[PDB]
Amino acid sequence: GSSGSSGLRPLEFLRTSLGGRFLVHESFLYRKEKAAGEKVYWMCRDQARLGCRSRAITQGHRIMVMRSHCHQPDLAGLEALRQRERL
Ligand SMILES: [Zn+2]
Repeated sequence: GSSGSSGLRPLEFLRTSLGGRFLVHESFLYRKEKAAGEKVYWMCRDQARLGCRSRAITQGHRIMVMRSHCHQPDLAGLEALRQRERL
């Protein structure tokens, strides 16, 4: 569990096989689309499956959300993706 109040909040990430690294935010999963040098654009990995166009921006140790999500988070599926990472 993670509970606390601070201006600069941390951020979680993930690493998958040939494809790049994932981003954990709002109990969801995103993929690094592009990088503006100092900024890194992401997109809900469920953009091809759940037709989710929800994008976000990561900077330093924080994160940002552009659009919303048309689907619900699956703590069950998200954890199954972290296991293959912590091993
Ligand atoms: Zn989404």
